[PDB]
Amino acid sequence: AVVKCKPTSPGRRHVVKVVNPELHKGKPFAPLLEKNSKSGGRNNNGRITTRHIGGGHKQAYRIVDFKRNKDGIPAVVERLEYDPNRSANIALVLYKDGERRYILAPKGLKAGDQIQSGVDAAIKPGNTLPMRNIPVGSTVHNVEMKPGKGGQLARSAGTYVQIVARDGAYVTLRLRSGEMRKVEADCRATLGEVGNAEHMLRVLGKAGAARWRGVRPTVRGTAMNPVDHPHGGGEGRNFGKHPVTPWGVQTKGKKTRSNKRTDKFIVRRRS
Amino acid sequence: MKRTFQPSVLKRNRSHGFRARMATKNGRQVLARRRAKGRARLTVSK
RNA sequence: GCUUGAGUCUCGUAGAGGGGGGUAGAAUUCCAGGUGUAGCGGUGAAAUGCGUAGAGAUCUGGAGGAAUACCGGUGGCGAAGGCGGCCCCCUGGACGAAGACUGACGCUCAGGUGCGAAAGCGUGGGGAGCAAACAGGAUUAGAUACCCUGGUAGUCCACGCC
RNA sequence: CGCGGGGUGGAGCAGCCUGGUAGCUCGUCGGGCUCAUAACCCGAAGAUCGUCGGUUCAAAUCCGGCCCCCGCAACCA
RNA sequence: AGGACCGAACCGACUAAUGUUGAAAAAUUAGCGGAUGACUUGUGGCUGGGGGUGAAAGGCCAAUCAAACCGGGAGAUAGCU
RNA sequence: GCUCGCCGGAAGACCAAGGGUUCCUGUCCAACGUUAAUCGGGGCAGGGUGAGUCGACCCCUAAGGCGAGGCCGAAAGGCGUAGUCGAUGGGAAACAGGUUAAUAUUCCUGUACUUGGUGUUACUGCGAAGGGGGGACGGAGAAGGCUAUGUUGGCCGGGCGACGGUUGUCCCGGUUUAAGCGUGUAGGCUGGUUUUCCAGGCAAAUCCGGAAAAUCAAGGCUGAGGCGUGAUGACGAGGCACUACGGUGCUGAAGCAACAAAUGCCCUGCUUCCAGGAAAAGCCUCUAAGCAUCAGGUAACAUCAAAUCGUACCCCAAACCGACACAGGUGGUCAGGUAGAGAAUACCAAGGCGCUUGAGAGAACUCGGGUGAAGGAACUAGGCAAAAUGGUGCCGUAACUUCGGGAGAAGGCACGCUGAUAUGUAGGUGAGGUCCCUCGCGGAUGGAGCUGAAAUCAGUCGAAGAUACCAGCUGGCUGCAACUGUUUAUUAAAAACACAGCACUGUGCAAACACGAAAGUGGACGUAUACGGUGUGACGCCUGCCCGGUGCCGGAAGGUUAAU
RNA sequence: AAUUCCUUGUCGGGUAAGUUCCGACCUGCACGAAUGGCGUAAUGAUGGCCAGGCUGUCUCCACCCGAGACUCAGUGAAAU
RNA sequence: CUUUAAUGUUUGAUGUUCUAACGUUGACCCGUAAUCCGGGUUGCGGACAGUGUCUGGUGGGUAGUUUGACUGGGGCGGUC
Repeated sequence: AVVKCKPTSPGRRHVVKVVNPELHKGKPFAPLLEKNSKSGGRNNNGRITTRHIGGGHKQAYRIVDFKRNKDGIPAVVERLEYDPNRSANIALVLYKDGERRYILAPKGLKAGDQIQSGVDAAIKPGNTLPMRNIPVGSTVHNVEMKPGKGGQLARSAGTYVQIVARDGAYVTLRLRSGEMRKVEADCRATLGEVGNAEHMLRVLGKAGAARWRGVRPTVRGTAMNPVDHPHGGGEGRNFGKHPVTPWGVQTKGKKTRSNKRTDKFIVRRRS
Repeated sequence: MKRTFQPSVLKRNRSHGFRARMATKNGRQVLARRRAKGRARLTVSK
């Protein structure tokens, strides 16, 4: 769990590690492991399309299963791997037929537990079944926007979408952002909230901690000159320009949302 | 101190080398301008 | 050594005793919608406020949180703090009957340890209602208040302090 | 010094830029109220516009000068 | 265990002196800061001119940068020497 | 040639990069060389680079590039699929000795090894762009086992000595040997074997995964080094011999032991932590398409082949980059002795140097240093600069604190040499012998030899024992920024920037946002505990009032209102 | 006060003597709450001030050792 | 003509429904040893979305430019 570090050195004083002893400390299951090269936040043109990110410790992409296409095959869980690519820990499930796949781990999950996909399985946690079969009000995660798409809503650690009501092929959802949103009933959803809810409690501690997370320094506009940023300038920390992104779009209060075609699925907006 | 020229024959040919010039239309236009000027060393080469 | 103190055993009895996990109904507010039209809300009296951008009143549906009506009883349980819907799970103490058993094993207790309303604080949730702070309106000679219309922390949950 | 602003009953403010009857609140005095004072209620008096001149039929209102007050400026080597 | 301590290589450049037609178009000598990390370095890639990149100084982009260099408009224009 | 001095974790010795003949031999001195010059990295001739095993080429990919079609774009062209390139990584194989004026792991001598081809013989189901396995990977730390390497002893040869002693506890030198082949050790990993079944491995599979039993418990893999062989060979201090007297020919001693010991090797190990740690081929295996008398594979044996390019020389510099024979800059590898914690520092070995003007004199003045009476910041903008402190063990140690610090606080003491304790101890190492054995690179007991701290006591020398070089000045009050870091290359290193943390706000995924007139990429192979922007800047205590102005958000009744 | 003009504000402390320093007073020209306010251990080639030790920094220079300066021979510049 | 009464009819604006245009950075097949692209089947949307022309708004994101003269130096003030 959460474990505050001893202040033997500065930059250690404030560190708070999140130990998770119930977790496999050896190497991951190799067959499901493809490489992931750093972008450095730079696209095809080589320009730096997204600032900040770049650098940081190397990591390989585990192939996590989402479609959960296998139906009616019971699946014994094996061990909880660490997945550096994500926030949530990933279980190494073993289906009866011998094929193995990684999957995001729900809170109530333990090693050796039985879990099944498909329209039959059960309302036990970790089962992935279409939402039309799911009781109203129950907590689910890894919800799909469209059948077979894989999984979209609720993947981050500790997150969970809460089904609210059903109507026809549509079914309302209270997304974690508090936004009510309709979906197709046939989309799959896995039962239970995602595990590792303590992810947020980590406080990293020193500067360098973010560095190997892949993050680089965020320079304030006020520090930059008037040519580099819409803010900046002045002899001694003046300001007074209404706050804006480096590209002159208004920040802080400006609405940027406009897809038109997705508007029909939303009900309540976030607040 | 360290001077601005730190030669490397590989990097040199990859950059200003003949084939590099033959890639883009602009490169080929360079070679056109150099033959027109009657210059002996068209491009640096092995 | 003895059994009248103290204690254990057997069948029971009552109880908002405690912790955990569910669940219901009434109501308030909020949202969408229908009907419908000029006031509503409030007060000692008013005003601010809300309202022809269609309020309030009224009906249907929905979402949320909190507390749990009558039963309720100078009734009950708990060491005290305290504990009120229903239901399961885990559990403490008391009391009664008839005996049986052990044989003074008891009483109090500085220092010590633990538990300890409300408010408050720390991390992370949640947020209906109520409401310090704050704001406006009145009252007044003044009114940093009492009264009114709003309203944030907080109140609620988990875990730590105090 | 340069510019701008102001001086009005006992206090604070209007009215001046739109030269033709100087107001508002408080204070003061007077009578009521009350055992008495305060509050409250009813009344009344109170300036003749910093100041010396000009202008005009008429100047607190326009003009200039003088005496204070107030604000901005008083810079570049 | 540590963006821990002292301290060579290694990287950096704080103070002083010399040098300033130098030994050198920013160095030498003496001391100095970091030195298992947000470290340092080799090879090889990628980002380009109103663009790049920037732990931000308007710093760096081949000894040149409040807008590179090279050729072209071009014998720009100059009430000024 | 003799002596002197300097470097020696380099100012030595190999390489890459880069140069491109500077290497060597003869000859020449105009120019070049900061002088002269018989000399040269200069001129002029001639010579010189030998590979199946080193490197490249070659096979395989990384980042990344080019990209049939394709998608998109006034044209140019952009993106990118299949593909195809791209080492800085992965992929078969060799050492020792001798030799040239200049090359050598390339020549010669000796002894090896690999991958193919072809054939012969004996066997046998072989076969993918497909499947699976393997290759295949972080950091930090801890030792243990070894070796390089060194020291001492013994052995062997030589010496007995310019001025006292020195045939002995004396002095000087030498005491080296690989790869390969055999042995499988310390040590690491792992339960193995057989049978039976399958919702899996875009098809199948006798392999892989998985599930059942049965059965024995070891078996198997990896593995430094040692010990043998290689090697009755080479090498070898020196002698024997001439010699164009530069060198060649001839011969040849001993060639062991103990100890110390790595940063190298076992260790692509083990333990541990989190930041969670390339790909692909070669390799092994499984079948499909197929073909089965074939072909094809396996083993043995023989035999052929291993092409082509680099190879000289410099390579922390006089040959590269700095206009220079320029106090500069530049990656990897080796790394001996004494003292030392040490790759620091000092003095040395191997080895290479004395930096291309010197010779005098011994003014001022400047530079770089040494020393100083008495006073001790009075100097000065300012203790700038100098001076001083400085090690190892032990004692002792404040406010304050986020309870880790502060702290090496401050301030002290001891320190050499000799003897004894102990004719060198504790410790480490481990012989001989002996004991036992599933018998070898075994296990016990055993203590020889060697190595070897630290301490107490006594004595002794100097003015001074951390004697050299090396090697903190300390304390107090206070501003600012929490901290480590980063910053104006070439006058600013900071209070500036970043920072963990906090808050606001945006974004529901074909996300926001950015680059691109598009396609498309990034964001992210992420999903609101996420991601973007903005501001503040750890931690503690906190964050008050104003919605007039400006901006954003929300609402539409009414007024105004574009093309149409 | 990194903010304070008048200002060497006023008082205290420090020194024989202190326009700077430390502690307060508040008359804040013209502090002030995330363009953050107020404290803060530890950290600093950071700013200010005091003390001990130490010294040629200084009173006040003196001598010495090397490299140049000077003389000879050779070569042989520059800015203007 | 007041008022609009019902019907018919032309056009306009809403609301609900459908699918064939169109979208699909949904699944599955073939080209095809291929996460591109096209084709095909199907689900999902569905006349919106999105693109063109015209059009209003916003727009220092970016560009081109302007920003006087006299003056007892210029600026400020004043003046033309």
